[PDB]
Amino acid sequence: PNVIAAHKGVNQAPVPLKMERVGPHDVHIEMTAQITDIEIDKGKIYKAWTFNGQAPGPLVVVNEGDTIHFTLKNMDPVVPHSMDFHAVHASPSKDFIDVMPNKSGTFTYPANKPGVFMYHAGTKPVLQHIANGMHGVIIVKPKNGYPTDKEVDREYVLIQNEWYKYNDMNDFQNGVPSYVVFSSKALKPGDPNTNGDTFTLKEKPLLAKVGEKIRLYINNVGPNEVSSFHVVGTVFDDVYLDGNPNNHLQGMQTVMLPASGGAVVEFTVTRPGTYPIVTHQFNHAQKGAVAMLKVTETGED
Amino acid sequence: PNVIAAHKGVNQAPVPLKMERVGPHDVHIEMTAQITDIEIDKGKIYKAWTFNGQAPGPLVVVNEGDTIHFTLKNMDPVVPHSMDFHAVHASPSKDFIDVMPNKSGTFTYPANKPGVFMYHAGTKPVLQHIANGMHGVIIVKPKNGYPTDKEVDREYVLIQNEWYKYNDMNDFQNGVPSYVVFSSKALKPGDPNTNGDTFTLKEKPLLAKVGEKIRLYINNVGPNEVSSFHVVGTVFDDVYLDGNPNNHLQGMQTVMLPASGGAVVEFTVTRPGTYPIVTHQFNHAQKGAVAMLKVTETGED
Amino acid sequence: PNVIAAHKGVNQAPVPLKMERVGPHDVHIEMTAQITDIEIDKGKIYKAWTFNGQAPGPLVVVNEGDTIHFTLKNMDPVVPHSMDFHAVHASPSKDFIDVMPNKSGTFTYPANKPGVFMYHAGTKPVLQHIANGMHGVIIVKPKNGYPTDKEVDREYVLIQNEWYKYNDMNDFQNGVPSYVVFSSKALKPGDPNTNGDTFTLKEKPLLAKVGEKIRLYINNVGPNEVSSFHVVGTVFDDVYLDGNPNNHLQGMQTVMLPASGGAVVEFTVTRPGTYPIVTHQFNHAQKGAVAMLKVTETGED
Ligand SMILES: [Cu+2]
Ligand SMILES: [Cu+2]
Ligand SMILES: [Cu+2]
Ligand SMILES: [Cu+2]
Ligand SMILES: [Cu+2]
Ligand SMILES: [Cu+2]
Ligand SMILES: [Cu+2]
Ligand SMILES: [Cu+2]
Ligand SMILES: [Cu+2]
Repeated sequence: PNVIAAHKGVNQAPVPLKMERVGPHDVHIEMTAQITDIEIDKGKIYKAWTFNGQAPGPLVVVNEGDTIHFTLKNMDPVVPHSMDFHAVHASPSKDFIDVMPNKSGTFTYPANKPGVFMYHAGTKPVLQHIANGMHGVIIVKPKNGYPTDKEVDREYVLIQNEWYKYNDMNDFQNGVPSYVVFSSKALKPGDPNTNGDTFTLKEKPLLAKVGEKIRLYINNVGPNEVSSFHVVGTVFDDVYLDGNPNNHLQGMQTVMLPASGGAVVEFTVTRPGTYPIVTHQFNHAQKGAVAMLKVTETGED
Repeated sequence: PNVIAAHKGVNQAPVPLKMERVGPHDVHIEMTAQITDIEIDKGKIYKAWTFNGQAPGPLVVVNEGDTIHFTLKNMDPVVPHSMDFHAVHASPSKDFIDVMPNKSGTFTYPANKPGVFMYHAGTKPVLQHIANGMHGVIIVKPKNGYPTDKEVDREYVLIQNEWYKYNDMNDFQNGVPSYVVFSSKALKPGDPNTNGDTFTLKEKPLLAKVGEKIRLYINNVGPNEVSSFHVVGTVFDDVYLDGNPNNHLQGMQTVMLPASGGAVVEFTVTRPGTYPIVTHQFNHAQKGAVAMLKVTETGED
Repeated sequence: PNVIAAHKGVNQAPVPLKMERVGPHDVHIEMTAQITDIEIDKGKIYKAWTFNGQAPGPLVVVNEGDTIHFTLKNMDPVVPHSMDFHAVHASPSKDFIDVMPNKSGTFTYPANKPGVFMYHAGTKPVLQHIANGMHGVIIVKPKNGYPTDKEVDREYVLIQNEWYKYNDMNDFQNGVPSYVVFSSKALKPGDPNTNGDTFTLKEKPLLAKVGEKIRLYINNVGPNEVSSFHVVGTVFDDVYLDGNPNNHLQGMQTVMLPASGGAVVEFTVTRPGTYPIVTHQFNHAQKGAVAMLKVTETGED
């Protein structure tokens, strides 16, 4: 359950995601694997294993049908890391392979399917890499959109994850989570971009305006728990399981998400006030998994 | 993990739900918050935090499009309580607010969406209020019914909940349930109306007649567990997730319910006998979550 | 948590499933209940309570609309056993009854609904019988097939189950699983047929050829956990919940399965390599629930 000697005193500053389109259906993405201290609860630092110094990692957004030319630069001084995108068709033993310390690797694979996909490290033991922070979301936008696109006023991305005792494989396998948390990742400049902690989305709530229809792209990265996702004070008008437009449910109070499962959910906020966003497995909500949406008459705070 | 000193010796007798329609699309509902001893297992009393002296609370049935004018009278001598209906569009910070001891509050909000919705207290810590008994179901009947209405012979309502060590926030967050239980709530005069205990629906089974198609309205209120709902000896002909007629599945053996999730399920019983109703997460079934349906040639016992 | 004295030194050799069609819509099936040592992890023997000396038990495949004439021969010297098929309409108290040691019983019931159904012992306490190994799958093939039948190149059956401390009712109710495992059952001669262990499907992977569309029939028998089923390196093109052709989802990364829940999932493998098959609840994957699919240019190893 200990800290790797070579990580003592290592705290690598966050590095921005690099992404550029190189053709109509081809995108370059470069990420790092790095060791970064994150305050997951007030007064509690976790020396996380991260992509780009965030946990969950940075949001990646591509279009349906894009081929991704992905480079991972491993800045960890001792532990290999790798990348597995749930969005892609790839050979795990050729394309999701380990990149050694202070090396890079480049892999190419297509994102054929629209949706809200988990990404994570694929290095054995996978549980250890996920639990220590190596998870995130890639959104693949559908070529023809969603049937409800014209009704949506505002969009945000939320992610649920757990935290355990530091680097403790016994706890990761057999224990209950110490914290369960939400984070938000920016779809556009100015949106909140946060890490998985117990407090930021309570103290700095997401904003909306009375009468708006909100869309959330959500994924429960786990590693271990399922999620019962609910927004207090509203009902989901439309739900698309895994973000695929064909998996269309209506009028849900709560959306069941497996570990790694995603959804697009849409709902209307009819009155001003503060709306909690929870997992309705309330032991997890009590351990941190409550975010806030503040709805005002103007949409500003 | 203790008993509040002011609740020592308090056992407030159940009070009937009060509901009256005041217009074609407007309904008044008055409930209490009260402290009531419930026998959750033989020889085991839980001094529950309840609505109206039942846990889960009384069934509320309204029509799609009704506006609810809801009054809560708090009879607890020391703890504030509140009401959150998953059925409604409301401002949580204005409409789901605490009512102080020996006060009342009135709130108004619409139920726009059909289905089988959880209700519960919204007072912090929400986990504590739910785990101590402040949960229940509100059914919103669809304006145009369900496509299978003409095939259904009999209807019942079941609810699943957990019980933990008394008022023990550590156990509520980190422990396994001590009991997991079903209760049934009356849709019409004469139907069974019970509390969440390990024994009543085994000793006094629900009744049906050979060849009938039964509909169950079900909700898993939690607080913490998901449910794998199954009726032994049959297969669900039709399932409507959250009770919304558009979320229509067929031929399911078992229905996955998130915490707070609901469904309408319909099935046929072809032969006389006793049919267990379970969560198929069998550790929970062993801890109380088995109800019985007795099917006879006449439908009487 | 002990071994029954009468099972000390008992290790009954596996007996083949007996099945013969006796009419266009009538099938005879004969199974045993027997006590058989299974190596569930390297160096760890579990003296399992089984059907036919396998755990999970043998695969049963029938056609939609078949009536099953089922015989159970109980070879256990002291414990009664029984059979509950989720596929059938039956009276649990008449048709799923106990067969005493060294007796047989015969029961008749129809399989009206297509899908991938759990079977298990129905003897009280059911949790004890399931946890000790008395579970399996019955597939009911749809009369008109699946809409995607013409696209499928290869089929396999996988089952997920847990193992606990030996015959320990406290652990079964309150503990975390010691192991979570996959097994594969043969649809046709030559397919792998294995027991639920931590290693066989890693050391002897399932085979496929580059470019194939694979169909898996899957069921999570539990007893206690839900499953977040995922194949690394691909996305499910089509999913049929519980194997019913009408419950059709597309483009899922991960399929949520309740305890006893099934699915038919189909996906394409585009590149050669080894593809892990997991539950994405990664504590369970770490405890054994990883199988391998080896994809080669020829489909041979
Ligand atoms: Cu390139
Ligand atoms: Cu890593
Ligand atoms: Cu994954
Ligand atoms: Cu009024
Ligand atoms: Cu309360
Ligand atoms: Cu709620
Ligand atoms: Cu016969
Ligand atoms: Cu048995
Ligand atoms: Cu069963």
